[PDB]
Amino acid sequence: RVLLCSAGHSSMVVPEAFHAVPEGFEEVHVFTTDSEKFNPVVLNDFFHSLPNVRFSITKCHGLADILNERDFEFYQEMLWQWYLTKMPDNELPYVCLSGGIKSMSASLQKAATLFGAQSVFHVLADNNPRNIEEMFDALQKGQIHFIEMGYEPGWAALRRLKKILPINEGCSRDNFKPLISKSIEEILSNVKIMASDTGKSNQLPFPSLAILPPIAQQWLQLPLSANDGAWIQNLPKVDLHCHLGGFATSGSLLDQVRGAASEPDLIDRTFSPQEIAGWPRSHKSISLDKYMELGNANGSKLLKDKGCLIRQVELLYQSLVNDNVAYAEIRCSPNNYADKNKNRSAWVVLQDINDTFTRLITEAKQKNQFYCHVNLLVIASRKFSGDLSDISKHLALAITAMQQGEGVCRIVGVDLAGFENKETRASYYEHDFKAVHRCGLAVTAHAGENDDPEGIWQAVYSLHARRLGHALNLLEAPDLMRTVIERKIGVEMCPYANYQIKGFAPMPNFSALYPLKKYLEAGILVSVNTDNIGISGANLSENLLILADLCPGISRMDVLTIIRNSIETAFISHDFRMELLKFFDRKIYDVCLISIKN
Amino acid sequence: RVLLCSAGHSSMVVPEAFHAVPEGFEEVHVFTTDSEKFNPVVLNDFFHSLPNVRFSITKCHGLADILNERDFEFYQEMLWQWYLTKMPDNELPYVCLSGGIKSMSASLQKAATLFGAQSVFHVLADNNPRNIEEMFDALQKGQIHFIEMGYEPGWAALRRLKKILPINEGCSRDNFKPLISKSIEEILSNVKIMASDTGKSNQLPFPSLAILPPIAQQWLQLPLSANDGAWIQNLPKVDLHCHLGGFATSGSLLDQVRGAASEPDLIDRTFSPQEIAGWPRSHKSISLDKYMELGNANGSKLLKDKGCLIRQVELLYQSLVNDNVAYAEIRCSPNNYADKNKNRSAWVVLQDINDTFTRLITEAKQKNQFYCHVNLLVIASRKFSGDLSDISKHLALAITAMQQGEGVCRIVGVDLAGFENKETRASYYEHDFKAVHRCGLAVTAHAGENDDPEGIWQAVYSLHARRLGHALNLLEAPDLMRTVIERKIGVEMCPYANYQIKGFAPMPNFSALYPLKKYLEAGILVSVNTDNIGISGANLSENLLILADLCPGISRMDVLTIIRNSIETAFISHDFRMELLKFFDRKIYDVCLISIKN
Ligand SMILES: Nc1ncnc2c1ncn2[C@@H]1O[C@H](COP(=O)(O)OP(=O)(O)OP(=O)(O)O)[C@@H](O)[C@H]1O
Ligand SMILES: [Mg+2]
Ligand SMILES: [Mg+2]
Repeated sequence: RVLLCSAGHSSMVVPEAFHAVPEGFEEVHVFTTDSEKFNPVVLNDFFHSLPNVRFSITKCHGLADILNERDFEFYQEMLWQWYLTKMPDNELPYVCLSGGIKSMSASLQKAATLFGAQSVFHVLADNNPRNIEEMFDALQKGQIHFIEMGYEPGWAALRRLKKILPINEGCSRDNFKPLISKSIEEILSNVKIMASDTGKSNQLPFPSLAILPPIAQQWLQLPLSANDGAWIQNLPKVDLHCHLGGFATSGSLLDQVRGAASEPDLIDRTFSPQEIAGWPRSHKSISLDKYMELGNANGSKLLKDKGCLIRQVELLYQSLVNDNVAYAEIRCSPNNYADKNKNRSAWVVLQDINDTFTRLITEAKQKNQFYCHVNLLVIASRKFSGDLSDISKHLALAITAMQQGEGVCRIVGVDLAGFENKETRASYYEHDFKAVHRCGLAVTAHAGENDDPEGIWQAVYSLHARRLGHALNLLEAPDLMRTVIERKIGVEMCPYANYQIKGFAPMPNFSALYPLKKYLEAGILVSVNTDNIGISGANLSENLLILADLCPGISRMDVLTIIRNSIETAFISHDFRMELLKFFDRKIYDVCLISIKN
Repeated sequence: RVLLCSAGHSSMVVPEAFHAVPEGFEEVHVFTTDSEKFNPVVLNDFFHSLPNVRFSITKCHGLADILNERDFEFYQEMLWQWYLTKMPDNELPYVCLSGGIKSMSASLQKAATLFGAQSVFHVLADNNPRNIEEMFDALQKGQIHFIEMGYEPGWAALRRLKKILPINEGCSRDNFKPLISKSIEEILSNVKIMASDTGKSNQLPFPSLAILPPIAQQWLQLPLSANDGAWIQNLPKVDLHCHLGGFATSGSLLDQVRGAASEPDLIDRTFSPQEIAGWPRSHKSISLDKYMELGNANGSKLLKDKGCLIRQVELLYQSLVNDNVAYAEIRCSPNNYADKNKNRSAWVVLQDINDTFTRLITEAKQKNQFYCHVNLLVIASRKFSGDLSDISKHLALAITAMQQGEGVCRIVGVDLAGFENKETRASYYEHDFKAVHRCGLAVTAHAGENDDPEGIWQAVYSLHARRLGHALNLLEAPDLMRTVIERKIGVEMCPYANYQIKGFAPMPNFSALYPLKKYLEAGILVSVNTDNIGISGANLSENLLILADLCPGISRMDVLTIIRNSIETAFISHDFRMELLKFFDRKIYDVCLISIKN
């Protein structure tokens, strides 16, 4: 509860507004011009008499009184800036309007009904009290009257103007910028456009809260450029497809990963796979083989031990948060890491992963920073010949993992990734999953890179795979594209991974074109991902950069729709999805409103 | 244009406010308190010097000034009533803040923010002239300053309160109603702000309402009331479960369809369904047997004639347009309305209905009226008394209807409607249902109405149904809640039809509460429909307004979210979905702008 009062030619109004409410206030603040008439001694001593409250006095430097239009507009801009500095973070402040002449009174009333105000009230006393003792006398006999003129919600989105700038470190006339007046022209232009052009007012879908300035709107509509890296780096993102076993494979990451191991040297730390010339912008297409062997230094060869796994998890989480990713899912193979002779089963590995992830998430949240929620995916790897029954084990593991009850990070679904082939098509294992759906799990599938459209159709219609993987050649089966679109089955795409595997973006002697633009035009729910960040040497931001020249003709609104698809085709509960919706909307609004300025 | 100005002690404010418009001003009206300090003689003479300017003086009878709360809201009542009396018919008024103490200043500036003013402004004089001789030179030397804070459109449509609420110039507040309607909106807005739930609002659909005035945004967050029925006769709606045969069951409509028959000897005018007291708000639950015995007057036995069918479909289209519905899906049974005696095959009947709907669409669109797009769904009933072979027939017909292609009205899916006594849970009809999905047709389901919610699982999975019918008892299956919510499977339900067949609150002896609020909170995609309009005797608007009694506390955001879900779950092309959303957003924005009290 913060009291805001405009100080004009009367001083007792501040105490009147303070002890107006019978319960009182824990915060009182006043704003005034450069009028030398006002003496702060009385208000200062009155505040000192109740130190439990906080008193701040704001003086409009450079102007003691209003003389012209320029003076009034400068005073109004200073008042607006001071007001936006005094917004309580969660609730709204109380405001008293009994101080000043009609001019600043009307200005503060308009500012209050603009940015909101918890309660707007006037104070008036018949006796016109002068001496403090008869403030208290008037309270005892009740000649001071408090009138409330309603409670307006205010403009919800305008409040956020704050970020644009709390204070410009003592703004001066030579460099004064009426930016909140630019917010006013923004809202005025938005309303006028809505009420003027019926055709333009027709075309407002997009991700919600599209009341941005028209300059910002057509900037977003402008095709995205390769120089927008900082924008998307500041823009929160979502990663629905990331592999745990391919984070630290090149650079200095492996040294830090090996630097902490429950074991001390039973780990080949020197030998590394040979590096491929040029990365991640290799101009020569390579297909598999060289991909995983580049990451052979990581994976089953490295995270068999405990502390190295914890170090890898911590570094992956730090990399995720450092890229402003708000939410992501990690694909990890428990049986690929379990060690029986060390009494480390797959269940123990998954429990350790869950514990470290939830501990890190809770620690990040408790500090009120930007914390990245993470859910886990277990991969039923198709290792072909070796011990078919192990696949069943993985399913059981999934069914027994999410049932652990408590935790903020939870096993959310299973995966069908592995050695894709005609024989290894999704119709082969169709008899096993009839139970995994019965327990409320979610199922994805990896097909389309090499499998036929029949395999994709079977995966969609037999396993009820709520998502897909890669699937770069749906254009040859329009019926398959149709049935994917109408069922709202999201498709996870890894731009850099396919760019390495295949050839597009004026690749040398490669005339194939990426289907992302056509995919988004047709309405498929593409979610841009990273697959193996360490192997591909690129995070989400670099994928979105390369999306510019990989699919020429993509605007920033396409990126926003891709983000919405990513946060829409992720297995999460409805309430959590709603909170994520709200937070993402707020963050995108803030980031675009701050990026337009420069 | 009309100028409204208020003055207190000062009297020289009005003529200075007159020179605000350089071109001149045509009518000016002034409201002031009963204070005798204000001198009307000088203003009267100044306005008689300009005979072309209409002058009217209004005084706050019985209130010299304000010295307490009661006087303040008394003056608020007088000022708001005089204001609403002084709106011009189409043009927003001009208002100035030059005269009066903070009380009236705040009052009329809040009024301008609420009712909307073309130009709110301020006039201040450096040399504060008191007579005409001084302010001539004061304006000629530029000392008088015309402060302005820009356009204040406010709520564009907040004037029907003049008509709905009668104007009473001569009265008191001690007498009665001061703002009443204004009191209602202020208290309800405040109460909503104390109790606001983005959780049930963050879900703000149709992003254009993010530009609605702040006084309007929370207005829809209030719980719905029956008096808002007129309003829900204005929003474009969607009706998906609307059987064709049940449109005409009684009234003059049955006479009209009977009279269009080519031969009147074979028309069974004899039968007359019995009436039930309190229809449509039945006082007792009615079983399914009596339910379709009530509709036995019409149906196939009366629609066999071609002209009868044509008249029926034309009247259904006309009534559907009368309900302001924009998109609809009609469930029809072709084989039911086919007689082989006159070479009237079922495919011919379907072609006739499709061509009639296409012709109506083209005729409505040519006149640029509010046409209603309609699609069709064949009905694959349970095929009572055995003889399931016809099932295949229907499905085959649907496929051949889908591939016709050209036109506006199309066949987008099939239906599974009928008795549950056969225990038709997917596998009973799964022997041949696999091929439908390959063709790309949609498939709904009407199951679980009275039996154990177990075959619903198979209907969701084995049938791959994209929508469900009724399933009111879905609450007691959390394992089914989680799947149906995560699968985004929509559910259609008709409040009037379910209330009639099963009985619900606030009926005595019926303790069952309608699960719509819980369903919406859980995040389900729920679509309110009408089933059979003629059977229920209530269009979609009545079905929507009955929710206030059926589910207390339902907000207008809930109705808008219901409409959004109905748009989402409809079986349509993706581009058609964007176009429908594009039209719906603008229509809903206009309806909400001109919504208040109608
Ligand atoms: N689901 C979420 N995911 C990530 N962060 C969240 C989530 N929910 C809340 N937060 C955090 O709540 C905090 C609220 O911050 P606040 O409302 O004060 O806005 P801000 O400080 O101006 O900018 P910022 O959002 O960067 O903190 C955010 O920092 C955000 O990181
Ligand atoms: Mg992968
Ligand atoms: Mg039905």
